Order: sequence, then C-alpha cells, then structure tokens
Amino acid sequence: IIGGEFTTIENQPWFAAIYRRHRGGSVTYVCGGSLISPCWVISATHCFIDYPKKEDYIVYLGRSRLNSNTQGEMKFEVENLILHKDYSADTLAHHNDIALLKIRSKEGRCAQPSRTIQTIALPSMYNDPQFGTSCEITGFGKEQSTDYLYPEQLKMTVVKLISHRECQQPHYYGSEVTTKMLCAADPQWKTDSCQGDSGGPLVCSLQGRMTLTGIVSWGRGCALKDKPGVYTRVSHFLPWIRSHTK
Ligand SMILES: N=C(N)NC(=O)c1nc(-c2ccco2)c(N2CCCCCC2)nc1N
Repeated sequence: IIGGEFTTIENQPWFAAIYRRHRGGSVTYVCGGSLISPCWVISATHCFIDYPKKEDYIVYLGRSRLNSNTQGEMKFEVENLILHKDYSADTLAHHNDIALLKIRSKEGRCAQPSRTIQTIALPSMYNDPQFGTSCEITGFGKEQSTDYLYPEQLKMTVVKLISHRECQQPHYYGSEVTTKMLCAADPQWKTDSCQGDSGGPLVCSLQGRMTLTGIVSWGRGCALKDKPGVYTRVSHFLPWIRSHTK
C-alpha cells in the first residue's frame, strides 16, 4: 500500500496473510486474501500459478504483522488450492485473476471467529457501487514501488471506484481492462495498491454492509498518474465462487 495508514487486523479482520514454504524451509510472504467463510479464503490466481502445489502454502488469519506473531492469530495448511481455469496473463492484465484456498489447521479445524477474525460478505450479483465511491484496500505490499522490503505492519488506504469508460481510455489502460475488472484510484494518485498487495480485499459499503467488491490484481506501476489499481470484480464471479465452495 502506497500512502494510506498503518492499521491492525481488527480493522480488516477478514484479511488473510498467505506465505510460501521453500525447499530451504525459509518461509516468505506471497499475497493477501479474504476470509469469505470459516474454511475458505479468496485471493488471486497469479499469486500461485508459478508454484501451484497446495502443500507449499501457509495461511494466517488474525495477523497484523508480517514477520512476527500477532496475539490471537490462527495458522492453517491449504487443504485445496483452486485456481481459475480461464486465467490468463497478457503483458500486464491478468484475466480471471481469482483463486480459492480451503483452509484447515494441523488439527483439522477451519477458522473460529473472534475479535481479530471475521468473514466478509460477498456482493450481490452484478451489484457494484457507483463510480466515485470510496472503498478501502488492505495489504502488506510495498510502500514505495522501489522498496526492496515489505512493511512489517499491515496497512490500509482509501481509493475511489473509476468507471469502465474512464479506465478504458487509452491513456489509462485501453483494452486491458474488461467488464470483469474494476478500476480504483486516488484523485491525486497519491495512494494505491502495489506488489505484495495482490489477492487482498477491496472493500466497499453497500447496503449497510461491508462487501468484498474487489480483489487486488494488477496495475502499471503503483500510485502512478493515469494508471489505476485494477481489481477482480467479485460480483461477476459468484457462480464460480459458489460452485467451488458448496
Ligand atoms: N495498484 C497498482 N498500480 N498496481 C498493483 O496493484 C500492482 N502493482 C505491481 C507493480 C509493482 C511495481 C510495478 O507494478 C504488482 N507486482 C509487481 C509486478 C509483477 C506482477 C505482480 C506484482 N502487483 C500489483 N498488484
């Protein structure tokens, strides 16, 4: 997250932190995710495609720090890693960049809700907020595009939904952006998602309800003028989600 503020997991308690084990046994951060039910985390396929063995991944919930344990956290193995069959990678865009991880403890349990661990509701189908709506993003991704390190403390910021019309302009992303993606950005381009934030939540208020409107997917650089954050449009994937989680 470029700009924004530091936060803790109580302000985004559906946030899942996903890590990968190495043959070395070094364990490193991969991507965010969102808890949509006790046993299921939703994330982005591009995070996992190069390394698609489920045994390779660890999932934390209730975690506010990247390389230290948060009081109350839960650690899980990945029982099922479901990547979207129609996924693809352009030069920049990822299509169908959505993934599901079924989580289970060493002890066989899914997540137990608590003050630091809650699910996030899915949107109704084809039901997104109006353009210009303010939503929030959360992640352990880079604070500057050129940083080598990820931040140790979870971050969040606010971005505004951009219309497809505007995001499809050639000085924005042209064709790269499809109806299955949402664009979001700062009017001053001063705050944004970045590398390491992929898979994480774009959350908006609709109804009276915090709703997983988007999943961090791609962008041309970070907090760069005329280059919004691009997000998977969750409300265009409900049958895929339900089919793979029933
Ligand atoms: N909101 C945005 N403007 N951008 C992003 O959301 C975003 N950006 C990058 C990125 C970092 C530097 C240039 O681009 C990035 N990367 C690094 C490139 C390799 C592919 C996936 C990981 N992932 C992202 N999700």
